[PDB]
Amino acid sequence: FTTEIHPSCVTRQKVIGAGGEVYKGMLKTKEVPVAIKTLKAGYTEKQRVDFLGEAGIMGQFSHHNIIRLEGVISKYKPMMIITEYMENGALDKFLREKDGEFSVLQLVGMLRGIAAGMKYLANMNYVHRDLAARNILVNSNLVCKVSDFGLSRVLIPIRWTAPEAISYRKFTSASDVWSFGIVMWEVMTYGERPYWELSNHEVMKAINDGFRLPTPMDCPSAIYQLMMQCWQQERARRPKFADIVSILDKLIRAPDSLKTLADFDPRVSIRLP
Ligand SMILES: CO[C@@H](C(=O)N1Cc2[nH]nc(NC(=O)c3ccc(N4CCN(C)CC4)cc3)c2C1)c1ccccc1
Repeated sequence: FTTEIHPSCVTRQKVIGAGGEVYKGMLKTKEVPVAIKTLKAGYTEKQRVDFLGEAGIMGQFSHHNIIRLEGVISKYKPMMIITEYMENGALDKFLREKDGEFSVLQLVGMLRGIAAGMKYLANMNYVHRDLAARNILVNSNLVCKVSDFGLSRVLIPIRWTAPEAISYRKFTSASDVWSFGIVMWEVMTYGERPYWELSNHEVMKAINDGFRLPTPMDCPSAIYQLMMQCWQQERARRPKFADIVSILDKLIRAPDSLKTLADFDPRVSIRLP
């Protein structure tokens, strides 16, 4: 049972997104900021199962890097899912708005947090299917938390998705590891679009041909090596999230290890005599 919140305790203050709206608001239980997702009159049976299913999933979880469920409004209409407020919004937009503003150690710490959340989910037998920086939220302590929970409602996003999931719909924690590799590239590039302007068909062709994303600028060699191992075609060869967490924790605890950078391939020549 999730916590049932009375609507008098919830003050919607401003629209912060869509998913039928997501609000920033306050929750009285002194008041605390929350995110508030609503479900309007006329919702179908499937919408209700998906909506409360998302809450039911999140209520089973208790981890630092997983968005916390404060409670639900289900006895009154419109129904609401109330979650912890993440002041800095989605990670992809956050990185793009803060280009170059963080240390390599901060960026890798963000990835460690995401990986710890994903290790928790996988161990809990939850396959995310839509892991991407756009679905990771950032708070005012720079902590990154996996969000976007549900079933059929979360989705395919081709350039984040593992080949076996594209080709025959096999979604597992190992296809989430592939996605996590893409998220590593997103973070280290401050939110560049994976595969830039290649079309979805061109991306799948490139992957099948063996091509992989090139090294980000200023990227520790150990970090590029780890994301490349996330992108092994053979599922069984990919690291598990336990391995990823272990490696990232060891790199962070010996931070001089991150000063060794992978070579960056320039896509431009500048010659000055
Ligand atoms: C659709 O569900 C929401 C959801 O569940 N959630 C739960 C939850 N908690 N906290 C949230 N914060 C924000 O959505 C948010 C958005 C923009 C924001 N500002 C925008 C302008 N920027 C310049 C500064 C930052 C600041 C905070 C959300 C959303 C969701 C949204 C995005 C990714 C994952 C989930």
